[PDB]
Amino acid sequence: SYSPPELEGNAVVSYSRPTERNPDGIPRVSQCKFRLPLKLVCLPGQPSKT
Amino acid sequence: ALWEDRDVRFDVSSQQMKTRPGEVLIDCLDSVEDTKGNNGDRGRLLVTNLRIVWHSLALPRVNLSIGYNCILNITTRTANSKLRGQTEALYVLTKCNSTRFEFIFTNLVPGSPRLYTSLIAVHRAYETSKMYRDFKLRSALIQNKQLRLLPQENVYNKINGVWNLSSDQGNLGTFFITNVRIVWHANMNDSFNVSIPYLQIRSVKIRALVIESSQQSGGYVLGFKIDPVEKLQESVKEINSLHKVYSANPIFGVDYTDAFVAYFADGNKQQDREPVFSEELGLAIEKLKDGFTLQGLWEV
Repeated sequence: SYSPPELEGNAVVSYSRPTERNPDGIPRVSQCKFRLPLKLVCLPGQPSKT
Repeated sequence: ALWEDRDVRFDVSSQQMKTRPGEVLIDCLDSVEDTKGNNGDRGRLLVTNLRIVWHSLALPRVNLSIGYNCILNITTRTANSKLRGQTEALYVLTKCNSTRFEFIFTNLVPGSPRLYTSLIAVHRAYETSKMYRDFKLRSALIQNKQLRLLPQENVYNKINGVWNLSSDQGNLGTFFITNVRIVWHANMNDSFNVSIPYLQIRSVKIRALVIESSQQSGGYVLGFKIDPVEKLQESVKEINSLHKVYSANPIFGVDYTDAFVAYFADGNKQQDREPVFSEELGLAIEKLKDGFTLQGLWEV
């Protein structure tokens, strides 16, 4: 029922680089954030004076 | 003549590490550190056809050569957990001319530990095949009436009525000639058979089919006598030909300094005092060392 604090969302990938000391892979993390539109949480409605 | 599979040598030369004619390399692994000697130096491990070799890979002079007829136990130890990958380690226990050594081989880079498996395999192949390169008396060679052949062995000449000039009354027996070894059974209580390998033969001459052993089975002179000597010289010449053509490239039938002092399995002990009886325990016990007593060694 309540509207979210912000429409932005995050997406995070955690992967591994296989190497010589640790062939199991050093773990790395990288992220990107998208911006959602008002058309997902709002609608055009009637306005009030006060 | 052949020592690669019979001794354990340290600081071996760059030539004796090279593959003998009958020998053949199988698997190799770099960066195998040597331990039980705390030099902390890397190397390279080789599992050949007759022995295992390790050379320092940076100072290739210092090295180790361990024969397969001088190893007792080979154990792989998978440890050193999550902190890095599962690295293995090889523990080899050796006993050459009553002296016990132990070598440890640590795979530093955890990315290639497969070697330690194949070794085990070939070692079995080394022990399951000793009728190819060793001398044996009175073994279980004969089937119902014929010879039980090794894998890489077929008979050449099948001669009946070949005597043995080492006994008195159990002589007349068949003589089998093969490409790996020559055998003679007794045709009467056929468990008095001798199976001499070409590897142990030193010289086949006549004085009568005299065969001498190559200082490993002792000076075992074997004398046989046959029917009129035509077939006799025929057999001698064909035996010499087969001996030479084998010695050209040996077979081995394997299917598929103070250096010593830092590798003792006991610890500052290369010895075994004379085993004498023990009135305390009732067992044959090693002689006690100049003042020590059993009930004083047992307690703590």
